[PDB]
Amino acid sequence: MLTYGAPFNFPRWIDEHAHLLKPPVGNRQVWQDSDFIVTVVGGPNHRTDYHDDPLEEFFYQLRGNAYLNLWVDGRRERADLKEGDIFLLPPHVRHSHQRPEAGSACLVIERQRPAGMLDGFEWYCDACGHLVHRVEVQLKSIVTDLPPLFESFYASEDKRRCPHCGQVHPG
Ligand SMILES: [Fe+2]
Ligand SMILES: [Fe+2]
Repeated sequence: MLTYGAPFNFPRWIDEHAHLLKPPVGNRQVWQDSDFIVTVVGGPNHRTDYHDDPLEEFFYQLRGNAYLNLWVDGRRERADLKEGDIFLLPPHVRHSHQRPEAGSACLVIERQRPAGMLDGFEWYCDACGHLVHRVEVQLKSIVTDLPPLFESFYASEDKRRCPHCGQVHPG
């Protein structure tokens, strides 16, 4: 009943999957159908959306440097993930995970969401900090439900107009 297999060497697994840590996919899950969602995140990859995870996220930056853009107490903040850093993110802290370096690798551990507990993705306005857009989605469906929601927000400027000012968010 060792459902997830035997122990194996992690640096070698990361070496073997380094081509998946590059653009365009930029990440690779370790075990399937587990309660703990164990992912290695690579680079270069940049994103303007903020994740609203209903549960905690654990980070261990194994290779290279990266950083999280955070929405903390109404303001934008930057949390560095230098090589060797660990970090535990409380639920619902909006975060945008930036990875400027090729060859970087970050261990990210999350929990499977119970059904009905949805993930949020949001965009904020650079000028007034107001929320511009939010989409919601069940984690188990993201590979095949999120890009069209992103694309729809990205392919058109009405959704990008901040309701408090009018600045069209980028694309
Ligand atoms: Fe996240
Ligand atoms: Fe604004």
